[PDB]
Amino acid sequence: GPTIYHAKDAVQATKPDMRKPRLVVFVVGETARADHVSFNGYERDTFPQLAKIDGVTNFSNVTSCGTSTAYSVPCMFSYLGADEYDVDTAKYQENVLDTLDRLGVSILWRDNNSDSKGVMDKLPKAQFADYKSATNNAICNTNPYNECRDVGMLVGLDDFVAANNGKDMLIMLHQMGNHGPAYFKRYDEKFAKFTPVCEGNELAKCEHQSLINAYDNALLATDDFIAQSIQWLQTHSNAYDVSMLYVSDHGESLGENGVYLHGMPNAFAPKEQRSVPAFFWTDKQTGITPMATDTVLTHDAITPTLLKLFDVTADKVKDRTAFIR
Ligand SMILES: [Zn+2]
Repeated sequence: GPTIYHAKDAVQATKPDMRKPRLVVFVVGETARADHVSFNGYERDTFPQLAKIDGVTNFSNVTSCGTSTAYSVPCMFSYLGADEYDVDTAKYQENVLDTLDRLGVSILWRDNNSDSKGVMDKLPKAQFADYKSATNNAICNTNPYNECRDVGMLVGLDDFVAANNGKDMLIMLHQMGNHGPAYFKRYDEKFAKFTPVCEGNELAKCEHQSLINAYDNALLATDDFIAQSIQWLQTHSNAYDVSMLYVSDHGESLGENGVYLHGMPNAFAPKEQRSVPAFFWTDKQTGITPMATDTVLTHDAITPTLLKLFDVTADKVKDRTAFIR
């Protein structure tokens, strides 16, 4: 089909041959609720590793585009904004990855969730890698489900950096994260802090506290994955300006008014399905300044954030609020 462009005017103001190349990891999260984040007031410390890392910003007021992976993920990378976004014709629209690629940024998408929901479809197939099986993911045999773990996506990223030495790079890591209903399968035993847990798919038959426990354990694993992503970036901070962005695709209902899981239409969806966490980290030397933690933000902020991270300006999102200055 056709491509309708939105950033043909886009210009990268400076190039990696004149200033430090930039290296960004964007963790595309899954099913995480803002109100179960310690930083947002949650009673449990669900992000203990992130709490110890300097330079992390937590955003307390972020609303997802929609309530499902298929709806939210393409919107996260869209130029159109939630008001004009259409899930069925996103495939015909230039998205922010298309732009950054055109401007010379090396794009990599590793996926331990499903796939990019069409976002990577215009780009060469080799730039997308499936990390849901043991063919690519070296960390799948740590649990009785043989489920591949998000941290497996970090393995061998030095190879990608070496292959693209001196270039700007954007790496998407699409998490399995807190995907349900089987929250108990989403984390290895070392993250089983809150017990007992719900261990079946009939969620309404579990004790509510056990359901919450499994969900919170899954967040601990995500805290770990993000912390290790930051550590990996840190090892490249001499040669690259390094940053990490995390946003979840949507939240999750956990029994409130008897509603479970997600995917409800936006018109009727409860707040829990759209209130998501977002984190930003950057190294001391990058000169990137986060917006105020309580800025009213949505998934619409992702595209101008990614453009700003690579010194690109596009008229379409000129004045649009981002996660960063
Ligand atoms: Zn999802």
